[PDB]
Amino acid sequence: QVQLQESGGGLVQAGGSLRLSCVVPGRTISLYRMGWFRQAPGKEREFVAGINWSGDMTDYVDSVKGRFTISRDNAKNTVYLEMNSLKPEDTAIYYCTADPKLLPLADSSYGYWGQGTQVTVSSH
Repeated sequence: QVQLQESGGGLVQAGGSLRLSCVVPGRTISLYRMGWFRQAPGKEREFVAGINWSGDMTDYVDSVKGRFTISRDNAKNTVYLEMNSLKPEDTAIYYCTADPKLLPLADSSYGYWGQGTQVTVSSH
């Protein structure tokens, strides 16, 4: 019954923007951490951004600092990932994640995983 509904991915030219969205139906107070991980073929899965339940603490992988912003709207049970200045190395499957544990947002101990959304940054 814990569903992470992902949207917002697709194909985008380098320098362009996207907004990923992760909607969790129901009562999400127990999920203190929510975030995004990404994995491209042949590379290891990687933390991208995370946020706490109150929406006032965040963290990011260094390669996206200054380009991505994660935010949380509990009134709509949604976490958003605004992705600006996209680069080809941002190409990957992006996964919404959630976890109850009161650990650092970047600690890769997340127990709930979305099915993933493809993001492709073209340089043609």
